[PDB]
Amino acid sequence: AGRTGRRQAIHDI
Amino acid sequence: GHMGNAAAAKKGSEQESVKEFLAKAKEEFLKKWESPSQNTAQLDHFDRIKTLGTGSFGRVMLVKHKETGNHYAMKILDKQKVVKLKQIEHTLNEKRILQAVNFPFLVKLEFSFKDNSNLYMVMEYVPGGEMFSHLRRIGRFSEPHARFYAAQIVLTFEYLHSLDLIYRDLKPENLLIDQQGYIQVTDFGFAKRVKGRTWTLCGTPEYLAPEIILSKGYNKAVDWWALGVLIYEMAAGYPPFFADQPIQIYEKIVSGKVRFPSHFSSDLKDLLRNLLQVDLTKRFGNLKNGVNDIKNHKWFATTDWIAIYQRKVEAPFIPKFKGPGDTSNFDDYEEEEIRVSINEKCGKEFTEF
Repeated sequence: AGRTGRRQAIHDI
Repeated sequence: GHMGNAAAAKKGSEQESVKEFLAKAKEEFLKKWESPSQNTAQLDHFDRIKTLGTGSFGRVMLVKHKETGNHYAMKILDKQKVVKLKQIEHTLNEKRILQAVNFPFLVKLEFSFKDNSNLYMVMEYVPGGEMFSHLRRIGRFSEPHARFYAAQIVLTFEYLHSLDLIYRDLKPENLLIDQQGYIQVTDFGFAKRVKGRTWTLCGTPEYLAPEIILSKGYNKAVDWWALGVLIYEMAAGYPPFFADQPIQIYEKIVSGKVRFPSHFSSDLKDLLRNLLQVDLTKRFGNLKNGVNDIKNHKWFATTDWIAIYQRKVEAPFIPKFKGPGDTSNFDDYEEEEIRVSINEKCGKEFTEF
């Protein structure tokens, strides 16, 4: 099970 | 050996020609990198048509240039959402790199400008849609189809890395399909000029190399890891490190043994083991022979690299195009009017844009 929709990129953390 | 005398000579000559090309490409890039362009249009020059995609800082819209009638994709960033230090620096990277590069698989920037509230980048409109939605609709691509796209990424990274540029956000959401079925890389929001290592913890969870997750200073080899993730996802339909929450994804990337679908060819699995390699002294793209370990791999044996660059190869899929300005290949998004404040916001933070 995992993410099937569009994935946001993360700038930090 | 694997190659006879004639094949080895042809390949060596091809490799020297690549070096000659890249040297000239660096000269052209540096002229534009040292002399960027700014304020080449303004908002009221365009009619805004439809939102094509959304992100944390804004949206990309189809726009129509009023005077010429040409269609473009306009990325709009709300200056007051670009709040964190690395969000600001990354936005300046994006514009400066996009205005300086030139390659057949990189989207072409046409205009950039800013107002009291927003930053704007106006690029060529690529109407065939994102690789992401074609991939999700069909499930997975066959190996020859995945290989055609992968070859374009390999050439694009060879170009970018020769200019000391790291891309840092490879994924199907960022790859558009043009009218000839070829790829256009968009979204340079994480790209950066890096002469050795860099340290920002950024990218998309499923595509992060282990050294990013582990807070190590890292280099262009993160893009080769990401290529491994992309090829796997194109050929499987899902990426290799797959879980509902980012923390679970990170644990699989650093400590997980990649498993492959039973339908992957052994040549593909071999390439992927060498790209999805946690040990940087062993990762393809990062060894003494550089990109050539990838280009000369058995999985790419049928690839005519020059013909891909020259766009001479018949694409596996041609998007349906109903005319200029057609948006049928894009998903629908909630629309929100562009509001421009009467007061300038964040003027000092965005002087260079």
